[PDB]
Amino acid sequence: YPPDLVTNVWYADAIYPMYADTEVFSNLQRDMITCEAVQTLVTLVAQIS
Amino acid sequence: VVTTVIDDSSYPKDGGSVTSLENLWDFFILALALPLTTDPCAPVKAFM
Repeated sequence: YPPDLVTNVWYADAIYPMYADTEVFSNLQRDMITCEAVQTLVTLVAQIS
Repeated sequence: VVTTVIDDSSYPKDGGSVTSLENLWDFFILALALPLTTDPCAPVKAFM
């Protein structure tokens, strides 16, 4: 380990820059739109089949 | 209409260190000015 390793300081220092993630929400909205597409597709198919 | 406030950065970085003598100096100065702060919740902040 680092000879002067303080877990609280090192982790906190790495975490502050590390904590900048928002990709999940955007991906969720895309998946949500994909799910609406799936349902809409089935409904159109139902009209035709 | 007037509020006295203190930057958290005035407090020791990363909350300070029990082993840090420089942090000890920051703590002493902070303790001295903590009563000075007009902030009502300032006691809570110094305690934290």
